[PDB]
Amino acid sequence: QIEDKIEEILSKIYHIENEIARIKKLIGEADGLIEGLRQLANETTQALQLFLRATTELRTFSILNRKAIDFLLQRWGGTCHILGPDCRIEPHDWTKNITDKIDQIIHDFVDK
Amino acid sequence: QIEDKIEEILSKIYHIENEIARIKKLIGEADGLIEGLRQLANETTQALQLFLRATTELRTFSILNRKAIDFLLQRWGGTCHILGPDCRIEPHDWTKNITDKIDQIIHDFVD
Amino acid sequence: QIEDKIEEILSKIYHIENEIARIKKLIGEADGLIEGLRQLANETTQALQLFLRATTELRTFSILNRKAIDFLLQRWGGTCHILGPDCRIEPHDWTKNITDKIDQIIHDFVDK
Ligand SMILES: [Cl-]
Ligand SMILES: [Zn+2]
Repeated sequence: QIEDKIEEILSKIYHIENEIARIKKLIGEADGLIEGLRQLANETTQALQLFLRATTELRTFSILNRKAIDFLLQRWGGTCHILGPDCRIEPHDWTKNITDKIDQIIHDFVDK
Repeated sequence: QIEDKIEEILSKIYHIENEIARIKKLIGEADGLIEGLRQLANETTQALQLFLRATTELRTFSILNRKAIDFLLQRWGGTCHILGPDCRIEPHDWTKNITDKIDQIIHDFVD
Repeated sequence: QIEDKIEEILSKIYHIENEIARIKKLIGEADGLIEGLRQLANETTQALQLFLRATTELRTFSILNRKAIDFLLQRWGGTCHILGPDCRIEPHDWTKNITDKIDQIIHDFVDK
């Protein structure tokens, strides 16, 4: 019955060999799942840089249309005269702020 | 050859011991991806809020430049006269739409 | 001492049977994980399409405000006169560019 305990130890090993395989099946879809995370963060970071491009072009161009509008309304007391207090509203320069967040996403996910 | 079957039983146990280790590594990886997923969704959601900020300032500011241009062109039949039917085109207010989507990404991933 | 090696082989099998159990306890929590990557890429791709909509409306509307400003400044030598060389700066049409990137993120992650 030594040869018996050895046939049982062999059955165990056969069955816990089955599990190892099944397990590997579930925990299987997970390697590049990190590489897929590094790619989502890359394309995203790319579309965000095209918006910063466009967005800063609109800001400059529209601030230039106010420079012209300020000239034309001079002969009227100025823009603040024709527009009211809204003449004070101007678009901020979110370039650096937006830039720094786009750099974080990269450093944190794409360079890693 | 009893001592043989016992040397093989020992090699299996050696190899299925290696798997357990490797598996624990993945079962340890996906935690990273689970977490890292909630962080990409956070930063992204942050850069999207700065664009909503910038974008609505441009919309308001440019609607105000048309209010001035509307005044100046009065002595000409009005903007619709100088510009044609495009005088009807105005930028929509996507603030709520954009806002709802940024709220989804947060609720779904950051919270 | 054969019955000894058999007692040790039996202890290992007992301990590597404990791991298999504990591992099974963790494993479960990770495979909708691939459906989580597909979802971040989805919403993201949705918020980027609303910005492309907004962004192109600002560009068109602002180019139309320059058309009006070009007319009013005619009785002065033209905008290029009142504004200088910046009169040449105009906002580009990043529609296609931004569109193609949003289609990449989709194909690669949402539709994939
Ligand atoms: Cl404008
Ligand atoms: Zn001995």
